[PDB]
Amino acid sequence: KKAIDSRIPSLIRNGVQTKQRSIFVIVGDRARNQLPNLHYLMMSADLKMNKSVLWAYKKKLLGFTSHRKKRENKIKKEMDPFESFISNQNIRYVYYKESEKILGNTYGMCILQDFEALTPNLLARTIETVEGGGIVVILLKSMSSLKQLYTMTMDVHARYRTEDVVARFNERFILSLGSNPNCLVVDDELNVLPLSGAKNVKPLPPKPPKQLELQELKESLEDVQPAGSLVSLSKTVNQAHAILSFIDAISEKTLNFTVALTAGRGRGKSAALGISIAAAVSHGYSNIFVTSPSPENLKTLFEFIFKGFDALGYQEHIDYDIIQSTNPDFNKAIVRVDIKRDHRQTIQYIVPQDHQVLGQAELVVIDEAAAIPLPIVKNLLGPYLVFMASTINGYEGTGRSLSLKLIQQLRRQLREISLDEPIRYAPGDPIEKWLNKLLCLDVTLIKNPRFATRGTPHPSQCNLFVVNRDTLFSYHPVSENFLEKMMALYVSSHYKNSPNDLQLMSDAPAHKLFVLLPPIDRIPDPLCVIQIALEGEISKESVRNSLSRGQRAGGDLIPWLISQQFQDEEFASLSGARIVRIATNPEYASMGYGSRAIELLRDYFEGKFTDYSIKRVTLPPLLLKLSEQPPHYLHYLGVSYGLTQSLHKFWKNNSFVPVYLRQTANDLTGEHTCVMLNVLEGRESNWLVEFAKDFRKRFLSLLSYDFHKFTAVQALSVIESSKKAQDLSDDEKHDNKELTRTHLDDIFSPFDLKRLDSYSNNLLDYHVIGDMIPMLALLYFGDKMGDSVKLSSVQSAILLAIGLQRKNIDTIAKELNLPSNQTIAMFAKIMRKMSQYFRQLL
Amino acid sequence: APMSDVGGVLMDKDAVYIDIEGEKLMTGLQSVEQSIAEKFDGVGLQLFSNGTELHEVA
RNA sequence: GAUGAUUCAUAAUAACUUUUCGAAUCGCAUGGCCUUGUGCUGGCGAUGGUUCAUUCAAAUUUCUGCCCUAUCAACUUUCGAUGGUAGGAUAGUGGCCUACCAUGGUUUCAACGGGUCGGGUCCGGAGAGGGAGCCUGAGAAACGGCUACCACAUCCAAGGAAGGCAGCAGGCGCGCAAAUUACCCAAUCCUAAUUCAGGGAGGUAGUGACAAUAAAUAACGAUACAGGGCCCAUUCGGGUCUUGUAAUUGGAAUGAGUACAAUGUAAAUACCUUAACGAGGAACAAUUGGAGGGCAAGUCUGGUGCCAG
RNA sequence: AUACAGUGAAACUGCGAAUGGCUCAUUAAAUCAGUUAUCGUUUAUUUGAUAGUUACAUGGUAUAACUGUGGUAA
Repeated sequence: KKAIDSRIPSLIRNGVQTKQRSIFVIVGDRARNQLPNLHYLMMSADLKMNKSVLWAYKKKLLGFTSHRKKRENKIKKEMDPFESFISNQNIRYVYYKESEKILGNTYGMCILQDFEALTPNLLARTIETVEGGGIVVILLKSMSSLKQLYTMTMDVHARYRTEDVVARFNERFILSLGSNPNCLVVDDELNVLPLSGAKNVKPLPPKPPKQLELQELKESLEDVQPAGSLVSLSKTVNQAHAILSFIDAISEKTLNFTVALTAGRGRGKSAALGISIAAAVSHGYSNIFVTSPSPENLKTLFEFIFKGFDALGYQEHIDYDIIQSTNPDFNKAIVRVDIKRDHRQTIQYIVPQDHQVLGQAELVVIDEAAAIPLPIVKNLLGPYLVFMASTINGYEGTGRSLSLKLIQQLRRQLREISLDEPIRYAPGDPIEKWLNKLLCLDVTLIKNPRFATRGTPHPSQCNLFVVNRDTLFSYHPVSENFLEKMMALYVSSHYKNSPNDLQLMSDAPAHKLFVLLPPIDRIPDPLCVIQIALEGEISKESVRNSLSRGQRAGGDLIPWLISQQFQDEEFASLSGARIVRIATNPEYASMGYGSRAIELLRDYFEGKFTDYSIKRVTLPPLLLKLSEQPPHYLHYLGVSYGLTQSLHKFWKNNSFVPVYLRQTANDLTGEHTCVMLNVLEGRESNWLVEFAKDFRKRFLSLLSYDFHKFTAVQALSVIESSKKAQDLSDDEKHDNKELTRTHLDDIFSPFDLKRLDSYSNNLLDYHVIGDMIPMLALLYFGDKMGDSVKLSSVQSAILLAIGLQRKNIDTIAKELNLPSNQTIAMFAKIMRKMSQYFRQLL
Repeated sequence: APMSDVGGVLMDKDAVYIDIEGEKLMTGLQSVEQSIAEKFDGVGLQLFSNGTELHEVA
């Protein structure tokens, strides 16, 4: 009989008493045999804890099958404790890929079988399901995984490295665990390994303020119906306050008022909204609208509305009636609730697109506003009471500063509400905080006063510097503070950001990090951060190595995409680089920092400026300068972005040329993806020109198919950007050909020409040139008309839109803010020029 | 059975009393005295290749 | 040729067949010849195969066969009844079923209806989620299998998966009570590519005042000390003589038991036999029932002391 | 034992599993007891009889067991 180290029982008991979760890392082949004992220490600690256990594994379980019937048969062909546990307890087994299924359920435990396959999303997705007083176990059984730990302890600098993935995320995890006060690293013999941060854990004395502040609130409002019944349902002080604020908005009755509710996942927003919706019902609000990307997501909200209805004394089938959808796609989701108490009141679901119906709306509730395109939500912001809920780091969600970007747009009276306390466990649980440091999820951009005192640096003075990934991710205090700052700049600028990208920027070799630092004269504060990935022949060697492993790693989108559209073998060979992300601080937006950085970036790989690996079984400088490291030989620079006028304006000014536009708008943004290229000086450029003309011909025909939503001015821009590509080519080899008389004859009959002249003479009516406009737009924007015919931007937009995007003329009047009659007038002026042009040819 | 020993674990009063290359690595790691954070404190990081070693963030 | 009796047996002719069958098999031995080639010719079995008969059976089928009955006189014909013809099917006869035709069939000698497991441990008869349809086999409408269905119910990662014995024992049915979920195929039989494999067929053992048979729990002396003991009789009384011990004491006999064993048995228990130990309170301490006494500084109750209950 | 020769897991073939055991709800010539026929039938097996009408040996038109790669919670 062996006595367990007093640290293990003390920490578990401390967590249960404080309702704080803890981490254990077990190293050893027999580690599984320790898992049974550890749980029993819980159930001894508290019997009220949830018994369900989450088991996550990659492909295989460790030496057992989860099929009972087999397990008896395997036994057939006395037990150890281990199988006793797998028998009696409720264990839910999970493939790492299918982490989405687990997002809702609660578990006393999560067991992470395979450390090497750990990912940020999977790690974030598992732990938050653990309840207060719960425990997280990570099983470090792999011999190599043991090797790294030993190297880490002997020295914090030298990194063990096996024979392309650097896997850097796995060790920063290790060092971060050592920082955690509630993490213990242990062997299969229950010996507390001193690498843990939980070294001086002492048993707390035997036995929360938030419940006191929540309890007291409930009695004080008990007499105040309908508030008392509704506030009773609240689980946290913030949740009650949010409900009270919603009631205040409901009482104010101001139809220019917007309420913004921001919280992390699991903080009970839908309960607050569902309760608030019930409050408006009892208050007397008649027409209720609710909108979400899909009605299926609103099931929780509708459920919590009915619980509020139960709290308010409303009864099903007498006071209110529930209507569910008949469409199989929404799976019988609730669409409408009709309420008959004291007058006809209606709660109905609407698709976000159908904003026209909201003219009669007295309130709309926008759930998960992060998931709806920005154009749609602004249309949804009508003259009525608005409740908006947006998730931060929940589901896909959106970047933090996008939530802010909505706020500065609101800067219509707006009310902001934030729910910080979780409803599942004690506030300030260490693991969530320890998560937060590692994944940098809650990093917040901070305005730097020093910039203001010395002023904003003029772009020329700013100098670009390369950043060493090894030294960044060494978990040094200085390095980390730089990580948060750059990550703060990361999450802000761009629309959407998943948690896995942190692993991507670190471990994948082709990814390189550039930052536009301010001129040197304290930890430097990034002004712009640039991350590049090398794609081309350079990546082929790594891909073949991935093929040898059997597990193809990543993808060359652009060698692939360009291959599919044009089937050019040369590009697959051509080495190049793609800017995954340009991050510039929104507050210093429009000062040209980004344009300066890409210019320096453009110069660096052109050679105008012409070992730091950590020891493999003192650290190199954090950042490296352009001269100090030789650039790779590159042929081109590429980019990914959804077509926005600001971005497309940003790119075109920086001499990139579009090559492809996706017909299918991305569902999550509603936006079409672009790939836009630029050829470096001294390297062959003709092939760019060949695609740009094709894409132009592609784009003009596809204007109406799916791009008809695009504005004509936006359309005119991208052709202009494509037209710049031929200007890059001084060569006279590839050229437009003017129309021959024979070709003109084929495209238009003589009767066609005669009627056109009538219009130039004003003798015939507009609609009778329905058909010829598109070809004419094809001919002119094909440049077939030649130097003879030219038009200004607005006229080109008008002709492009009618001919190719295919609107009626009146629609153009609104877009160009021109009254309809003049739009006809300019069009006729446009018509006369080519009616003239055809004549001289004749 | 709380008082009785179930499996191989027995608790009396507040004490739980249980039944039970890398091994060179665990015992050596078991002997580690100074913490990771204490190890970091002595180390300063050269931000710049030629710059001074910055130890603590302000 | 055969039978009491044949379109029976058997033979022949002409064709027919999605039509057969008439050893492309195995073990053991290696003889007799010669024309020395491993040339010819060969011994005993096994497993196969057509038809007939025999055996194992099955299926229909003839006549006879103890209840009260008319306060049960009509019963079938009301989806074949009685019969004939032809067809289908069956292993075949056959209203067994189909197409046409005839109007019949039982019955006051009791039809029809009503009331009340068989015969002699043996021979028979019947049945094992509900119902319907199929499956192989000589023998089944199989306690086996399959399809769809109606219910029950088990698991799941929720995507599916699968499930049906009072035979042997052991249980529930009360809140009140009863033999072991034992051992073996050694016997007698039964199935198989078979001496040898198996069989909860069976056998062996375990429990018990349901019943039935036999008998232990003592047998034999010596001494001492006293004079009453017993029978009949309502009555008074009468009649008879070796008795009593609530006394002491002696040496023999052996069973339950405990057991060296052997025997017994598939093995084992038990039975029988048999070394050593094994009795005076032979405390090695069977019961059940019935008829009477008598005793207190004791207690209760009615009275005509000292009584009566 | 230079085809193998021994026994022999597994698998393919052959035979059997309609025997035996158990309970009595039903039905008054219904089975049943005796009795008769099958010239009106089928019958594994047993037993006895019984077939003169490329070949010094054909094919996979063949695969199991077996080797090896996998999926599934099963």
